[PDB]
Amino acid sequence: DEINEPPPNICEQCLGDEANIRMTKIPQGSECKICTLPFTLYHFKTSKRSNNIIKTLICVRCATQRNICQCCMLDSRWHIPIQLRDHLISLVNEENVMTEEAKNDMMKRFLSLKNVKLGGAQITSDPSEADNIVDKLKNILLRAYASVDISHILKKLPLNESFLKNPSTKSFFLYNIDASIPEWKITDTVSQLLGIKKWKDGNSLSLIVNHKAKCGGLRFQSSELGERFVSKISETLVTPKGLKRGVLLIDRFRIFIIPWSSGFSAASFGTNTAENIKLSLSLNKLIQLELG
Amino acid sequence: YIGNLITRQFEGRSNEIVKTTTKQRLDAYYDLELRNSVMDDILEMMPESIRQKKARTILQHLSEAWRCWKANIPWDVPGMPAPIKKIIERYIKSKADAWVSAAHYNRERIKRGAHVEKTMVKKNLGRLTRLWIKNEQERQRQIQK
Amino acid sequence: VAIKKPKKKYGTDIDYNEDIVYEQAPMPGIYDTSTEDRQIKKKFEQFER
Amino acid sequence: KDYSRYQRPRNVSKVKSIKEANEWKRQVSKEIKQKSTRIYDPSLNEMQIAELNDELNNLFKEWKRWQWHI
Amino acid sequence: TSHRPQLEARSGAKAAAYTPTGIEHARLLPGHTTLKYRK
RNA sequence: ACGAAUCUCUUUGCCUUUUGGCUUAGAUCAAGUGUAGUAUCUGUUCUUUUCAUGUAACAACUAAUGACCUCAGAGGCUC
RNA sequence: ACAAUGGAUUCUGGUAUGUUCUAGCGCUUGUACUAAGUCUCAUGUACUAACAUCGAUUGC
Ligand SMILES: [Zn+2]
Ligand SMILES: [Zn+2]
Repeated sequence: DEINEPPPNICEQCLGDEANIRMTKIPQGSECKICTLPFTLYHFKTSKRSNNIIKTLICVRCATQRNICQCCMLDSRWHIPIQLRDHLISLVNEENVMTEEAKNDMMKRFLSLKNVKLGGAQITSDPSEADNIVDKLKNILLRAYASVDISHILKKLPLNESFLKNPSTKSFFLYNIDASIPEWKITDTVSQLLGIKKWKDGNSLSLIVNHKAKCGGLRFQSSELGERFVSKISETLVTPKGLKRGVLLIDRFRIFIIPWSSGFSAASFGTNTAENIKLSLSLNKLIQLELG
Repeated sequence: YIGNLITRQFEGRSNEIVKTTTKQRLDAYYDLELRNSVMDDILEMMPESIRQKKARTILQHLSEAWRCWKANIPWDVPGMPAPIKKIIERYIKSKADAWVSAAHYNRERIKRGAHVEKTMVKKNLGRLTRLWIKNEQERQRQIQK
Repeated sequence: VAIKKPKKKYGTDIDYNEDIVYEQAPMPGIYDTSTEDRQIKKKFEQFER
Repeated sequence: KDYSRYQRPRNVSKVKSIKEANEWKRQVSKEIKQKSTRIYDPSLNEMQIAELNDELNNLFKEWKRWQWHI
Repeated sequence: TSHRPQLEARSGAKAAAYTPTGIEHARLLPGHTTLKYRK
């Protein structure tokens, strides 16, 4: 029906805070992002003096089948993305719900003209069928390489020196880094410790972490920061031979440090992926030798 | 004109091109309507259990009957059902009424010189020589009887 | 090296392997075919394994 | 960059440049692919494989020659 | 083969779902724009 | 001459890879040479374009690679 | 004693049509020796024109 068409589905947070919004209707505007088929393009601005036009990117049929708005394509209730919506319902019904989309232009147009709901769009747009699953979300919250010749590399890693105040170095050697714990999280924890925040402007610290070798190093400019990095770390572990090592403390993780006393560079950790895995396998013993 | 050209550039041409009937294809569209009417009337005489295979074979007795008509050969199929033979002879006579009357109409046009196609002069010659011999063979049988 | 696909002859040409095509779902029925779908999915994944 | 007029070419010495030789080398590998595909066929005729088999020996000898120059 | 009878005609079900073009035909130009009503 | 089951076989039923338009049968049932056009190969003519012995003394080469150190890749040293 | 004067041009025309032509990486397993191009003429061959070919007189 070209003379009887639904009103558009737009979020409240796309429309924003103001009361009256002048919206422009173009009866066959752009074509839909999803079904590649033309529709009534609505576009508007939040305020009069704004500088960003907010367009409706998809048609109302693709917006109804997913239960999303046309502008930001987030869900109409819960205001979350579709990939996260179908994952949260998957933990409640214990089965995979998923809206699947055709890669084929004759099967993008076919899938839009049917009057079904897709994915979590049966659960959402029914308020009774959505609130009880939020209650079922609440009970979930009540639960709350032996052949490698690695010996050329381990001479350059320190592994035998202590974390004292007295050496004045720029570089350090961070080992026991998990395959999680992203490179930004270690620079933010050090910069929170020194108060040298927005460090990327002045380039106060430079950090290299491999994530295969489970090891890394962080370089400082201006060596007087090195005594600030030593003195602001209180907790240390002493190996039962000696040779105390400081612990950086990312949440639930422990990262050991030794002053390198030279610049490690890239490729100190490894020059091949198969080669770097054995250095993590080399270290895992020394961590167990350091602790136990 | 140019408005049709520019919109055909921006949008492409329509996929719903329905061809009107023409002098070029009136013999083609006549047989499509003639085959559908024969295929309807036989499928309604059938008691049950007739498919796309049995409807496909019966339409070849329609083509064979019209070749026997143009040859002035009596079309008699042994074992043909008498309702279904009655249907085909009704439509072969119907097609013959159009075939003969088109030979009378086009003959009067060729005598007047009033824009007959070069193919149709060879076609009207080929029709009348079948009509002349069919009238000749019928005259032979009236003396023999 | 992967198998190359036959190139599209026209614009809306269809790769039949990528998508179930003009899928028509079996009409919803009163018989709750829920465990049957689990067993068929398990057997299908077992086949492709 | 064109080079269609230029032979394979069986002579090697005439072109001093290696970067140009980079293009000449593909000019050969492509034929290696065409004929190579032309090696297995439903008919599997001896005469067709037999000529292709000789072409393979000729190409492998050329690969030995390029390796020897290096 | 390749010269076939029709098993079914082309339906208007297929042309109804297509998108229109809006091309201007000479026989769809306006003419006889007033209807005549019987007494 | 009536087996509760399997296989093999015979006969009816089923036809299960079991003729998919049209019109003037859609039309016809025929030696060499001559001319014009395109393509390939060979011959000739015309024009254009691609280079430069022996002995003695001196200088350069056989820039790159490896290792160590400083600075935030370069600099120095040795082989 | 007669003054009378129509035309007019474009388009749809044997190779048509059809296919392949991944250089630039998506993480895991696994020092083997010297023929240029263009233009014109001639000859040879192949294809092609859906080209054409019989109009008339005699010394045994
Ligand atoms: Zn859409
Ligand atoms: Zn939105």
